[PDB]
Amino acid sequence: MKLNVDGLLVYFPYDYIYPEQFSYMRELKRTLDAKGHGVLEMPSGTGKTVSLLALIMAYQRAYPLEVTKLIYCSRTVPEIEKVIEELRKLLNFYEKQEGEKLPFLGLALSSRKNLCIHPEVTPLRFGKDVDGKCHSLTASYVRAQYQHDTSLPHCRFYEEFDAHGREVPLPAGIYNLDDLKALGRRQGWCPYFLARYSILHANVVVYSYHYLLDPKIADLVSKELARKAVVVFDEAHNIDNVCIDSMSVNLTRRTLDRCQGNLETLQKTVLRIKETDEQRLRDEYRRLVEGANPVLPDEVLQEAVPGSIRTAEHFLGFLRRLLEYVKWRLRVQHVVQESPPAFLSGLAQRVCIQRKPLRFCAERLRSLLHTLEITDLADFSPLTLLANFATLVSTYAKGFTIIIEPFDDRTPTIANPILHFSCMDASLAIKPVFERFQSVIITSGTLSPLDIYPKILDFHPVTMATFTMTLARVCLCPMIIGRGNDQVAISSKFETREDIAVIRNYGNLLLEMSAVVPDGIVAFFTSYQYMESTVASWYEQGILENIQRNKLLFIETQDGAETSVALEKYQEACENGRGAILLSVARGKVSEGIDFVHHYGRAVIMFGVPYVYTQSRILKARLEYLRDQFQIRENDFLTFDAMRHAAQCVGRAIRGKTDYGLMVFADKRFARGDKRGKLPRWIQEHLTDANLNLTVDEGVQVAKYFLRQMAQPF
Amino acid sequence: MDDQGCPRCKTTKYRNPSLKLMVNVCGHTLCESCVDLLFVRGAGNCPECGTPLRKSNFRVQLFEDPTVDKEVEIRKKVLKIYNKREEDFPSLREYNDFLEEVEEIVFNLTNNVDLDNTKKKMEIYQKENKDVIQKNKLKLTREQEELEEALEVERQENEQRRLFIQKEEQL
Ligand code: SF4
Ligand SMILES: [Zn+2]
Ligand SMILES: [Zn+2]
Repeated sequence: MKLNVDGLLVYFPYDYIYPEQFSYMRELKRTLDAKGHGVLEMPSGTGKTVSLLALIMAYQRAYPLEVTKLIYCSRTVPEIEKVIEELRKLLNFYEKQEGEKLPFLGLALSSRKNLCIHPEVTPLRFGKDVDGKCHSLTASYVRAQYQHDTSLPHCRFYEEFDAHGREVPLPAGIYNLDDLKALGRRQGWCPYFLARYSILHANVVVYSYHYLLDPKIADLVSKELARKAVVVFDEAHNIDNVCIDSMSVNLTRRTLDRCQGNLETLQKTVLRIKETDEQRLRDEYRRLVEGANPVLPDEVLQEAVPGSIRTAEHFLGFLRRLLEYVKWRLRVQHVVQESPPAFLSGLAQRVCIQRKPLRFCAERLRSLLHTLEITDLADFSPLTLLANFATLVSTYAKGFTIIIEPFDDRTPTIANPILHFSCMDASLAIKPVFERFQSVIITSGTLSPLDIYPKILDFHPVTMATFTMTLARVCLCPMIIGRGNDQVAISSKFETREDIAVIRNYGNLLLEMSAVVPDGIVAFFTSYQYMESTVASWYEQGILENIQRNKLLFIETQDGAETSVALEKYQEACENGRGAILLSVARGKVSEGIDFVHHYGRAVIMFGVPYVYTQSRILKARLEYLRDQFQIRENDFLTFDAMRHAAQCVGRAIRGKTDYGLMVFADKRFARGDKRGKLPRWIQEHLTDANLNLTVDEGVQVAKYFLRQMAQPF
Repeated sequence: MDDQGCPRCKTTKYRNPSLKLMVNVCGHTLCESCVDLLFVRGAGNCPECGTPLRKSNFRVQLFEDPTVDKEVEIRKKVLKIYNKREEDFPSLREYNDFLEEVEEIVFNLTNNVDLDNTKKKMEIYQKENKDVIQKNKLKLTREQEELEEALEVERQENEQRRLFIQKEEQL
């Protein structure tokens, strides 16, 4: 299937493409031709990946100099595996068409914990542990000692990789993570480091955001080599939250105590090093005078001089002083306090800690800790986190804020206070990506309206188009139910949350919808506490028992183990005729991680508009700062955060292969024009005024009829 | 307040944390209920060490770590010296070399004998006070004044923003 696109001719593996695919390809080609960053939305969970990859490959063939390589990022490794599968299929199709191999390379990066071949680190699954063990095995000290070949466990894979892969790079091919593990085992090399080196000469590289956003690890692999590369973020509508998380650092009392203990161990190790080997490790002082990774981005990062901290004892005392200041500032009991610049000024005044020497604290920590030949960085990780916070605060506070919480939420009195350093704008941390890369395409599904995104992230978009899925059959028939059998408002307001009548309306709607809907249904609440209250009310009444009789019921919990077990049983229930009703939370990690396909989550129920609690002070900074700068109304941003989350958690049923399914929102709030307007275009256009505010019974009847229509073949 | 207790009367440190450390030439975790016990007999003598004190050598401080208490007080005293701004020296190394010597002096004073430090500090007193030390006292006073002025300007702007949006709504 060769498509005569306006720009050029583009190959395509599958037989047919919908008109929305034509629109997507033409708009994407327009953006690439303009060579300017832009954002676009496409409904389908699958199909967008293949269309995007095919268009990018064709554009690379036409103008190889224009685009150096493609950097395609996905939320999670299980998801990016499907992307690499799609890319492998496309490459096989193109190779068959051409009749011969071409110099094209495509690979996926992942954590050493996810992929590795060392038996010692294999049993351990905790990421910091894998990082520390690998650092110990690959340490420059361990490398030098391996040169001596003394009796000590040395990781042969990295040494063999240094010997061979340095000389010879991999010719070409596509390697999934699992297949790359096998390749590393066969060749006695690192599946991780081999891909890391291939990044220098790779046409396509795929990895999650935390490999491309956080300055600590993103920069090293996203160096200026890709000066003009097509960087693409997929389903990255929750990009602001992750970009903020890449900067926010949380300091707790337990973490601070662990830091103090680690610092004591550091002092003891320094004394032992002084008595054992002093001159050779002191040479570090000379190289320092000449002049865990830094959190400072490219331009913000500075390397002039370490500062007043030039020796191990001096640096240790500096960390002692800063840790004492943080300890006392956290121990203070008072209302939540915000102080972005005042915190730095008060630190400098109270404990005599100048911001310039504080700036290089984390970098000097890395160097000095390397000198100590520590067993691993896992033990001292809390100290490195505190150092990253210490350097960040002295680095900048213009678009940041230090929040102190002597008392935690959900606890009238708790002896574990927490100090947050949550950011307020993601533009600060995502600026390097936009500036360095010629164009970035934020391709997303279920995207809340694009107009806000340029305001939140400071960039000038080239194209702003919303693509609506078009099929010969109406795959999706969304509806909103606001009126119950009692013709009573069913809004899940904070003041209306306690309403037993509203809870009863929700329970009856779920009962009837489970009675009619086929096997497999997922209901998303607004919070764990609200979900528990509704479940308890239904349990006190007889509605819950009737729901249990009609279909099996499963519930989500904060604990990941129970969540995984419940979802595993839910899948089997969906396969069998019992069916299942999975209650979950919109913010729950399960909602974002899981993907619902044919005969999975057939009818997506949304109980109440997803709104975060109006007491969490972090969102207060994040929101009022957005009001002050970029001029976004607080209510506007709050409703945007609700609609984007709802679209995220309700857009799964249309994953791909044209699998029918209905999305019912049991809240009259969605019927409001603002919510409908902010809803994604593809869902909204299907939505109509006739079914906008159906009663519970009317919604059930129309759902039954729509399921009848979708049951029959094409 | 996290300290287990005074070397002698570790009681108050358990009942209430209101007591704050008292700095002395000895460098000690002294506590007010124990300061009264020192005043009654000796009147300015460390109980165990017996170090003489002119006038009780007592000043309030707030950190559970006695080493941090001594280090912070010594740094407070030292900052009065070597306060010249960085830009005064064009040499790249000299920017932080003198700070290295300053912190070395602080660590020296914390534990080792301070006689050499005092003699050196006399030498720096004579040579630098002639011109530079008083000049940088003036400049640091100017920057303290202007930082307090700038914070009051920030808070005037925030009060005006609050009250003007309130008057927008009511109008
Ligand atoms: S050096 Fe390679 S094989 Fe050895 S632990 Fe690290 S990633 Fe695994
Ligand atoms: Zn006492
Ligand atoms: Zn004493």
